[PDB]
Amino acid sequence: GIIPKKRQELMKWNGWGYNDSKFFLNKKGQLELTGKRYPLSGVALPTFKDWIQNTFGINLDHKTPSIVNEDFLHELKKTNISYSQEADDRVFRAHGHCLHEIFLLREGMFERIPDIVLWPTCHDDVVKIVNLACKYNLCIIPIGGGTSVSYGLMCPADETRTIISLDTSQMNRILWVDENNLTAHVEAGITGQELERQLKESGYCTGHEPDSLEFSTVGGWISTRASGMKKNIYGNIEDLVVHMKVVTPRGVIEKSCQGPRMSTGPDIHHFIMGSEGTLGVITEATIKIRPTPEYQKYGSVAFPNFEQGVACLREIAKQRCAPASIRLMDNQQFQFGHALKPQVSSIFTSFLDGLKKFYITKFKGFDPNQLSVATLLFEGDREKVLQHEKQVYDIAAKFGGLAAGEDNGQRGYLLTYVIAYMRDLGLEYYIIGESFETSAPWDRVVDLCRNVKERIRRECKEKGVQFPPLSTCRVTQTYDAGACIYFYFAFNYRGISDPLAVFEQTEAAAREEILANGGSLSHHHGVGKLRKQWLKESISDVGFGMLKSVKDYVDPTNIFGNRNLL
Amino acid sequence: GIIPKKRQELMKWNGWGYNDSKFFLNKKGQLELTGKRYPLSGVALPTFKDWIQNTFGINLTPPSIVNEDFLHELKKTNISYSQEADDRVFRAHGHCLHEIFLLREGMFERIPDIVLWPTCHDDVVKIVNLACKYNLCIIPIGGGTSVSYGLMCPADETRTIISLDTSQMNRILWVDENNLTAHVEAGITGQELERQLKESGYCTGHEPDSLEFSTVGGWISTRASGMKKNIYGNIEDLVVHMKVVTPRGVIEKSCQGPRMSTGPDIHHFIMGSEGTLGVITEATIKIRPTPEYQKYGSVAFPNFEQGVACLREIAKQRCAPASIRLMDNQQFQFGHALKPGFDPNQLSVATLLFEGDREKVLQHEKQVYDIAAKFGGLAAGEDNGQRGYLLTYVIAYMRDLGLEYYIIGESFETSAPWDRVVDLCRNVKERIRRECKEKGVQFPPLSTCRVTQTYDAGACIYFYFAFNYRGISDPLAVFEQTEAAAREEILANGGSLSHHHGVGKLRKQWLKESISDVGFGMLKSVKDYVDPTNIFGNRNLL
Ligand SMILES: Cc1cc2nc3c(=O)[nH]c(=O)nc-3n(C[C@H](O)[C@H](O)[C@H](O)COP(=O)(O)OP(=O)(O)OC[C@H]3O[C@@H](n4cnc5c(N)ncnc54)[C@H](O)[C@@H]3O)c2cc1C
Ligand SMILES: Cc1cc2nc3c(=O)[nH]c(=O)nc-3n(C[C@H](O)[C@H](O)[C@H](O)COP(=O)(O)OP(=O)(O)OC[C@H]3O[C@@H](n4cnc5c(N)ncnc54)[C@H](O)[C@@H]3O)c2cc1C
Ligand SMILES: C[C@@H](CC(=O)NCc1ccc2[nH]c(=O)[nH]c2c1)c1ccccc1F
Ligand SMILES: C[C@@H](CC(=O)NCc1ccc2[nH]c(=O)[nH]c2c1)c1ccccc1F
Repeated sequence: GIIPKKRQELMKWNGWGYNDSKFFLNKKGQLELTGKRYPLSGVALPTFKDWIQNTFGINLDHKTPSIVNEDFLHELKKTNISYSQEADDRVFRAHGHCLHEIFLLREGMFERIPDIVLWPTCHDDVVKIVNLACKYNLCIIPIGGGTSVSYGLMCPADETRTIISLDTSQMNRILWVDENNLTAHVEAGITGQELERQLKESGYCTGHEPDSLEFSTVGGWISTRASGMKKNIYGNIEDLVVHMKVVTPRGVIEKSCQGPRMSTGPDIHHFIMGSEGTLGVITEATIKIRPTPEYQKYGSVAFPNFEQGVACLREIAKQRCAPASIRLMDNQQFQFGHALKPQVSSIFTSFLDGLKKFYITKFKGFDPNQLSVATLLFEGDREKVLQHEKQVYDIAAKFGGLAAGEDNGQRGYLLTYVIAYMRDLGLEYYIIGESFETSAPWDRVVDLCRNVKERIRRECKEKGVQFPPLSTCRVTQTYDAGACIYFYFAFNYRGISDPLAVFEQTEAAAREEILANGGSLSHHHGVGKLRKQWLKESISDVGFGMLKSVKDYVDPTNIFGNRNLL
Repeated sequence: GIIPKKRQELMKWNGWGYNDSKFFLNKKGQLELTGKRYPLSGVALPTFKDWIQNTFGINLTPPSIVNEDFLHELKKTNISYSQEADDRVFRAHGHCLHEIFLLREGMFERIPDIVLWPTCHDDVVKIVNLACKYNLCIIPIGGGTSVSYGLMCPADETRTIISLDTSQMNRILWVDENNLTAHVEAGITGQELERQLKESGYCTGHEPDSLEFSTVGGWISTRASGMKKNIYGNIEDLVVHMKVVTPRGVIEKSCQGPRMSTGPDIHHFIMGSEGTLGVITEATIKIRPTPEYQKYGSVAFPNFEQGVACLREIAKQRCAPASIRLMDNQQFQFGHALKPGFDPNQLSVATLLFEGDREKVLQHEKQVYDIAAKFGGLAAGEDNGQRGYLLTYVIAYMRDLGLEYYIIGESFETSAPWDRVVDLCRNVKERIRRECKEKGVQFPPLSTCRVTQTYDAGACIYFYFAFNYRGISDPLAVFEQTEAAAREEILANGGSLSHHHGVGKLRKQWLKESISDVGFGMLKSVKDYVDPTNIFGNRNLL
């Protein structure tokens, strides 16, 4: 679970995830995932090829130096801090996981990359590096897991200083577990996977489960205001983090006491949370923990349509009895999920006809090209969980909801960690895309989803895309005041002059549409360098200027020079 | 429900609360509260005189300095204002003991020069532009309930001080039943906000003990906590949007998404800012349907320690009801005295308030008493539960009672991790006794605590300290000293500087240790950007 220093040894140098895990055609011409990492790994998906071909109209056969100061260098040796000027170590840490970046990793090259990589192993190391960076006028860009989807890691082209990629992966210990107060103090480089694993050996968990938890780190979560799948029980990162230590050019930031709630002026933890590497390195953090849940239970519910589903989720929110996780997928995602089942279709009956017949006895009177499905996960004490399950199934019944089986439920949940591997699959077959998200008030969700989807159609048609894009959404989180809506956008770029440009423009147009329908700039992805142009409008000129005042104070010479946010 | 401009029409000029409400000796020589405003108004308290006796051993104006070019321009706005002494003196203080003395017995070194009463966001915008133009100081005031010297005019401040009174800026602007939010002007009081919302079937459930007078804007500025925070949250959970007038301009996010990732959260730059940055003029607050049913409860424990463990367990299982409070023996005996085997001197008591749907309430109630039985806890009745919660809003009236019989005191609070709670309570208590004997207090002071909020990582501990000062040379200086010492003992035993009261000017000397030098400095950089000429010059925090 520890990220090794030469990452490409275990991880794909040119896309998401582990080397051992990729989609391939098996000996029977069926898509399948290699390796044994996931429960879907090594499982034939016989209907997946057909769903891809139907959805995108492709056949699926035809395919696609280090400038550094010597005095600094000499001083860095005294430290014993491990470092590297190797091109592959630098290029690996020159990007996150936005589409354009993955393309420059593949057929091309980055304009700017880190000049050198350092691997601090403790808070004190980080202090020395930041001291050295003051002394030699270095730029620093921290990296944890490298999972940013906001251009949060890209080196600005015109940065002339020596860029240090300050890799926190080796700074990864649980320093203490306080069982009395239910907190764990950890180093910021620990990955979510490794954090839960170790805590579990003591009987504990954080329950903070973002989809990137295999590689995303405690310090990255804090930096980007990360959200996890089980936020309803455990909180998002701002509810979970109770203390932190941050190294800035101006000094260390750390509160004295760990009183559970304070009134001592504006809460400085929130100046840092969401700071996106522009202020310093978060080195250690104290995070709330919980007894590992005794029992988990999956479920799923089908509704006549998306609108009915949304209203049910709204009512669940209203009664404040959301489960650990509830997600409502639109019809396309329901069909996609059907397209991963193991039943082998006759080549003479369409996708849609097997679907209709499959759900004819099961979902009566439901239109199969209109229906939507909520997946559900419950956890806690068995007796509590089962009580709560009945409560939730009884509310959903009032919106036309029909219980669709724990199997759909469990399936949706496992699939979450494998979806990110589909980009690479898509890329080999001229299919590009990206996920994006917003949060919106309850009263805007249905119109927002509908208009955002239709904006994507219109803009793809107008730019020359030959087939109507995949354009699907789901509701991933509920709150009192609204919801997180999460979208996928994908298309075949065959015929297109400049496919990245077209993706670019269409993703911007979507964001315009989102905001115009009362949605937020971001729910959890952050701003990075992707959404800077809307920031001022979203937080106000004065709010923007207050962010700048904190930045100019703690980092006056702009050492933490990723240029995210401002 | 609206506070009148001449507040002394309705509220005591020299102390807490309403003119119609004061404790007195009734026709049978029993203490009782005047008026009909509270459920204990007009209810005789036969045993409270005995308690006071056993416990304390007693038997029972400067001119308005203001520029005329400013004043000439104020008249064009039609914003209501006063330079009258009694309007300025009412707004020169909140509710710390030394303030209550200068108010009664003498005078404040400095008071506001003019009181303005804006009615809306645009009025406030004009006030702030006028203050930029004529170089004035603004100290916002809402309910005047600060117990941190957050309202005190600094003595050496020689600019005209405007008391910017928000009480006429007090309507609900809209209630969004789809999103369950309520967008309000920031001067609305808690009582008036809950009254209006209840006509629609809704509540915020935010219930500070000061709710009759304290305001949405005050709450946000002080990071206020309320009695049913377990269900509804504290103010930082409740607020979804705000509009703020600073000298640099208006702070306002441009969308009501429930949760964002758009950098460091700017609401938290203003929440807790204590009137040092601008005026909070409007706020959106989460609302909920009014709960259907409420029930009180109480549990007796063999000692305080068992009590604390039980509440730790209840927190651990995340099954706290609306309110749960644990009282030490001395507060348990105080309650017993105020009605209309197990060791007597050690036995402690938790009061409970459950609310929501009737059948859910009863299941919850069973779960809680079950958890409690494991720590020796015995159900001790609902009447008990109720009396404690009724008392909540009368205790503030006991100050002015006490001051008639040479008894002075104050309450104070901290938050602390679970495993510091028991020792912090014992040590803080003992530290007060020690300080009181060393300073010449005839009788051992009243020194009680209770645990008032529980959380994942710990609890809120609320203390009362009171003593008879008959015979003491400088009894305010002794109290001041003994308060300061109990805060040192709090900080030394793992406690925070403040759970909810805040910092103002009373706890300023400890802030830098608490938040670190770089933290402090971050706050100063925000202040200097937003308010470069320090128009918001109350000098709280920094
Ligand atoms: C497949 C996939 C799934 C995802 N799922 C989710 C999800 O469910 N929820 C969610 O919120 N996000 C998700 N993300 C986005 C991303 O994982 C988060 O933003 C995450 O919090 C970043 O973690 P990281 O450790 O990879 O940070 P990195 O990507 O390494 O860095 C992100 C930012 O923080 C800075 N930074 C990193 N570490 C530190 C530190 N210690 N101190 C200061 N600054 C630092 C960097 O400079 C950069 O600006 C996902 C991304 C991918 C690619
Ligand atoms: C009897 C009693 C009981 C109390 N109970 C509680 C309790 O249960 N929980 C709790 O948290 N606190 C409590 N307090 C403390 C106090 O009531 C709170 O801090 C409250 O939030 C202050 O509200 P207010 O409207 O009275 O503010 P004020 O006392 O008017 O002002 C407090 C500070 O806020 C500033 N301010 C006021 N309004 C604005 C505005 N619109 N914009 C900018 N700044 C502004 C002022 O300058 C001052 O610095 C209590 C106080 C008393 C006397
Ligand atoms: C899964 C997405 C590509 C993508 O957006 N990857 C990054 C990613 C994956 C899963 C996530 N879950 C998130 O909350 N943010 C995420 C970000 C995708 C893959 C192939 C085609 C289209 C497409 F949108
Ligand atoms: C009740 C207090 C006086 C006091 O502290 N009033 C202010 C106050 C009242 C109730 C509160 N509830 C709070 O949470 N903070 C509070 C602050 C008191 C009165 C007489 C003698 C002693 C004494 F401590």
